[PDB]
Amino acid sequence: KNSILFKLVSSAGTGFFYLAKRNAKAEVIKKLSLRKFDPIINQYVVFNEAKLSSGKN
Amino acid sequence: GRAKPKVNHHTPFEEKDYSELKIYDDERLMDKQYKRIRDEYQKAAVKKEH
Amino acid sequence: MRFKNLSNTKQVSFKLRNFKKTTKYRLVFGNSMILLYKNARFESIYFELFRKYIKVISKKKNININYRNCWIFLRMNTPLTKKSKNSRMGKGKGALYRWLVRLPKHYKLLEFKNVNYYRLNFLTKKWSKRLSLPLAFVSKANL
Amino acid sequence: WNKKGKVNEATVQARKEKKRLKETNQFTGDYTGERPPHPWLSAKRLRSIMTQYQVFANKNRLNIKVDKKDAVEMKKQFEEIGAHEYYRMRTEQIINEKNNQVIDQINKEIETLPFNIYEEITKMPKDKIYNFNTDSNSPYILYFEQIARMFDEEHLTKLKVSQRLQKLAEDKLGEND
RNA sequence: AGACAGUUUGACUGGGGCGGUCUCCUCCUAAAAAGUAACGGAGGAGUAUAAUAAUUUGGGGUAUCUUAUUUUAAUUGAGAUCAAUAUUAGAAUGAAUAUACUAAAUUUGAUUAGAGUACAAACAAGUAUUCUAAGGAUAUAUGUCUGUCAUAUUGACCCGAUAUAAUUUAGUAGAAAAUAUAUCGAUCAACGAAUAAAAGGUACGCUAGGGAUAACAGGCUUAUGGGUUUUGAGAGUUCUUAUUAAUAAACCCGUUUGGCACCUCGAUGUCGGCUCAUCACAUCCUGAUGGUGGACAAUCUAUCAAGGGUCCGGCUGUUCGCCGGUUAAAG
RNA sequence: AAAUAUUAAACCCCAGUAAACGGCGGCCGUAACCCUGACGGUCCUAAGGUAGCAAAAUUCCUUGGCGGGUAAGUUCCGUCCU
RNA sequence: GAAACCUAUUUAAGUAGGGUGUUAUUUUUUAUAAUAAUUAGGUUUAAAUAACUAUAUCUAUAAUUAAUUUGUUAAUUAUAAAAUUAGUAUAUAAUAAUUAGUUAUUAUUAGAUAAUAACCAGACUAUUAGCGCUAAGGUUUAUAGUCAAGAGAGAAACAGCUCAG
Ligand SMILES: [Mg+2]
Ligand SMILES: [Mg+2]
Ligand SMILES: [Mg+2]
Ligand SMILES: [Mg+2]
Ligand SMILES: [Mg+2]
Ligand SMILES: [Mg+2]
Ligand SMILES: [Mg+2]
Ligand SMILES: [Mg+2]
Ligand SMILES: [Mg+2]
Ligand SMILES: [Mg+2]
Ligand SMILES: [Mg+2]
Ligand SMILES: [Mg+2]
Ligand SMILES: [Mg+2]
Ligand SMILES: [Mg+2]
Ligand SMILES: [Mg+2]
Ligand SMILES: [Mg+2]
Ligand SMILES: [Mg+2]
Ligand SMILES: [Mg+2]
Ligand SMILES: [Mg+2]
Ligand SMILES: [Mg+2]
Ligand SMILES: [Mg+2]
Ligand SMILES: [Mg+2]
Ligand SMILES: [Mg+2]
Ligand SMILES: [Mg+2]
Ligand SMILES: [Mg+2]
Ligand SMILES: [Mg+2]
Ligand SMILES: [Mg+2]
Ligand SMILES: [Mg+2]
Ligand SMILES: [Mg+2]
Ligand SMILES: [Mg+2]
Ligand SMILES: [Mg+2]
Ligand SMILES: [Mg+2]
Ligand SMILES: [Mg+2]
Ligand SMILES: [Mg+2]
Ligand SMILES: [Mg+2]
Ligand SMILES: [Mg+2]
Ligand SMILES: [Mg+2]
Ligand SMILES: [Mg+2]
Ligand SMILES: [Mg+2]
Ligand SMILES: [Mg+2]
Ligand SMILES: [Mg+2]
Ligand SMILES: [Mg+2]
Ligand SMILES: [Mg+2]
Ligand SMILES: [Mg+2]
Ligand SMILES: [Mg+2]
Ligand SMILES: [Mg+2]
Ligand SMILES: [Mg+2]
Ligand SMILES: [Mg+2]
Ligand SMILES: [Mg+2]
Ligand SMILES: [Mg+2]
Ligand SMILES: [Mg+2]
Ligand SMILES: [Mg+2]
Ligand SMILES: [Mg+2]
Ligand SMILES: [Mg+2]
Ligand SMILES: [Mg+2]
Ligand SMILES: [Mg+2]
Ligand SMILES: [Mg+2]
Ligand SMILES: [Mg+2]
Ligand SMILES: [Mg+2]
Ligand SMILES: [Mg+2]
Ligand SMILES: [Mg+2]
Ligand SMILES: [Mg+2]
Ligand SMILES: [Mg+2]
Ligand SMILES: [Mg+2]
Ligand SMILES: [Mg+2]
Ligand SMILES: [Mg+2]
Ligand SMILES: [Mg+2]
Ligand SMILES: [Mg+2]
Ligand SMILES: [Mg+2]
Repeated sequence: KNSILFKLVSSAGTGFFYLAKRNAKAEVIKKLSLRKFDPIINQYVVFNEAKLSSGKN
Repeated sequence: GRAKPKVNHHTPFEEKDYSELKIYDDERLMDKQYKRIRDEYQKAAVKKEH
Repeated sequence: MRFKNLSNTKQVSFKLRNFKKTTKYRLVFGNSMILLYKNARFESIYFELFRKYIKVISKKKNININYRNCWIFLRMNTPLTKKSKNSRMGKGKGALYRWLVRLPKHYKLLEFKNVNYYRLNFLTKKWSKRLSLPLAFVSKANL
Repeated sequence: WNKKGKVNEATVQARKEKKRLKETNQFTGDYTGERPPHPWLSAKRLRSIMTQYQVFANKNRLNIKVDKKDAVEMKKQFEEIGAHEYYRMRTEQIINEKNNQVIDQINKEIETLPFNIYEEITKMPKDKIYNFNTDSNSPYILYFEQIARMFDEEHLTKLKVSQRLQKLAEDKLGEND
């Protein structure tokens, strides 16, 4: 398989987020960060990369 | 690019006549056993429409 | 079948339960010819039996000809698979034991250029008696 | 009667080798057959170039402003300096026309020759037509002591001198000077 | 601690079992609408990717061949040629050439919400996208963009979980907890998934059903098998047909090995031997005759012919078969 | 409410047990002839079927080969050993 | 007055929904058949040939080899343009009839909705294909018809063929 997920969180403390993929075996230096829409604010803001959980049992 | 425009050599009465000769041959290669059973009723109607 | 990779690939072709075709015969290269007169599965041994007897006609010692006598265009087309003896039906298709040529009705088996009219009529009659097929011989003379 | 042409494997590999090599580079080092340069150049002297060329690429119109007073004078200066030059430049355009006519007259007449010499002139060796070597007569040499003193600055002469050591380092025309 | 117990121990299938398969994609089959099965033929999928995506801009049109060039080509110039090739992320088909390939500048539309039609379609599921609103990119925009040329690139519901645009009543107020918007976890691959949780033997065997389903036998078929007929490689002193016969070919028979699974599954059957028989002729002897490389004899071959006849014994469970001995012959 | 520290039998590791079960090799070349292989190497194994018997109630090819008995014996006796 | 078809199923002799049947209701045709016009298609056609497998010829121009009959004689090669032929399940630029969709006309008489049952083992023949000895009353699909659920007359006698309902 060789893929991993991660969620993109807002600079604001809304907790809204999107998803994305990257391969596990790469050696990326640059974490992602993008300008996207937080409907809670009705405005674009800078999103940044973060960790995603998993399912336990 | 061998392609060159098509030609209707054969006149129309050939292709009619060619389709007819194509039957007279295949009718000769038949089995006689199939041929009389076909030709036993297939005649009678003609004598019975006439 | 598939002509791409003949030897490499394993080949299968549908038996054609009723296949009939007629192709209007006409001479192109030469004067006289032999032509088939019935749809048929033309084997190879139907040719190799009377292969020498054509060489004795078309080719002779100490005689040189520039142009060409015979034009052949025969190639194999049908694998003709089969099952073993004690095998039930189903469980796949049979395996090979031969190859053949499926020919149409009016097929130029041979095309000749200035070859003895008197021998080919003596040949094709014996040809057709071994094979029990209807075959014909044609020359530009009679036409 | 002509049919389509099939592909050569040469065009195949070039299409593929690039994609292997867009990431990598062929210029980086002795991967390419590369001799080292004239040893007058040094690791520190390239950094002297890089560190200051890094500065020049980072310049823009927004790192800089200019006073209008400096600007308005810059018109009349470079306008009239150019006006003298348009007079100069447009002469060369007129000059080169008449020069090329002279070439056209003779090329008509070169046909009007005997068989022997007409071969050579058409079939000259390119080595003779390919002479781009310098001479004692070069207007950078002939006028060097004059031109060294006519400028307003030594720097603008240093623009020339440092320029040559590069070109001398390229063609390897400098050695242990 | 099978010491003891309660239970499971898939299905399809040309009998069943062993083996193989079980979902999804593309063509042939498929018979010019769509659809169309089979343990029919073949190949593939369980991904990739933050640039391989979005808007603008530039470049040679690509490809095949020849040739010349300050020996150089971002992708040089010229000429001819190409039932659209080159390619278009991977299988196959289909299509595009404003494709595709390549260089570059700005950038995240691979954003949020709500209404609705059409195709397809048992159901559920799946598909394409216009219209309305907010908030952005591109930059003449006048306009274009709601992931990739397309089709596969996966999984229901329950339970549970992290972040949260919203609400709350087990007396009241809070905690707890439930639900809601966004979202994550399965080769549950027997892929509509019966459970979180599952293998075998029965020659000690039982019951209910079935000729819906097998072994002997009948019936259909006759590749195979046996025999007739035509042709005649090659032997026969010469010489195709005294004798012999490869190969190729046209029909017959229903005695072998088998294919199918129509009758019988609601008391029976298997080979062999004793006794008892009957029929065919494609005849082993006897009887008639032609031919002969037939001197006589003995013999070989073919035709007509079913009147009567056609062995005992040793070994073996044995038909058969080898052996001993015989006979007009031991069909 | 959660976590760390303390620890029993049992399980793992280790040891023992073969009139318990169970298991018991191959390759290369070598001697006045190929073949034969005492021997010598070669690789591996926990160890390499030792004694003895052997077409057996154990043998697929098999009515195995030779001999005995019988006018003649797929069974029987004796005997050899993939 | 049917069905033995599709789709799912620890399901295959079971069951469920669609489809077909009956009844009832309604100022009720979204219908069936026949004729004609009309649209796309890419089986078939084909002295067609783009592809694959194989293949027969022609030629400007530019050259070769041997020999003392080297101011001759003789034998030969390559090539732009031109250019043939056969075959195929998974080959077609192009291109039939019929079927199918829509519209109109005529004629029949149903359609829609609701309440609800049975069926979901099929057989043969004609045409057509796939496995099979293009063998089988064989086996699996498609388009009609008949048995099924249907007597009478003809096929010597005959569930499936003809006439007929
Ligand atoms: Mg138990
Ligand atoms: Mg237990
Ligand atoms: Mg119970
Ligand atoms: Mg079963
Ligand atoms: Mg079976
Ligand atoms: Mg169709
Ligand atoms: Mg067809
Ligand atoms: Mg079906
Ligand atoms: Mg697979
Ligand atoms: Mg692309
Ligand atoms: Mg462009
Ligand atoms: Mg060009
Ligand atoms: Mg793709
Ligand atoms: Mg492709
Ligand atoms: Mg999204
Ligand atoms: Mg519809
Ligand atoms: Mg739905
Ligand atoms: Mg999709
Ligand atoms: Mg898009
Ligand atoms: Mg559940
Ligand atoms: Mg209470
Ligand atoms: Mg309360
Ligand atoms: Mg489950
Ligand atoms: Mg299931
Ligand atoms: Mg299922
Ligand atoms: Mg489904
Ligand atoms: Mg017992
Ligand atoms: Mg019973
Ligand atoms: Mg039987
Ligand atoms: Mg028969
Ligand atoms: Mg036979
Ligand atoms: Mg002889
Ligand atoms: Mg002979
Ligand atoms: Mg039955
Ligand atoms: Mg019976
Ligand atoms: Mg019973
Ligand atoms: Mg009874
Ligand atoms: Mg007789
Ligand atoms: Mg008798
Ligand atoms: Mg008498
Ligand atoms: Mg005795
Ligand atoms: Mg006895
Ligand atoms: Mg005897
Ligand atoms: Mg022991
Ligand atoms: Mg021993
Ligand atoms: Mg013995
Ligand atoms: Mg003995
Ligand atoms: Mg003994
Ligand atoms: Mg009625
Ligand atoms: Mg039906
Ligand atoms: Mg199930
Ligand atoms: Mg049942
Ligand atoms: Mg229903
Ligand atoms: Mg209904
Ligand atoms: Mg087409
Ligand atoms: Mg043609
Ligand atoms: Mg040419
Ligand atoms: Mg043809
Ligand atoms: Mg076709
Ligand atoms: Mg059923
Ligand atoms: Mg059924
Ligand atoms: Mg059926
Ligand atoms: Mg059936
Ligand atoms: Mg049949
Ligand atoms: Mg049947
Ligand atoms: Mg059946
Ligand atoms: Mg009746
Ligand atoms: Mg009757
Ligand atoms: Mg009728």
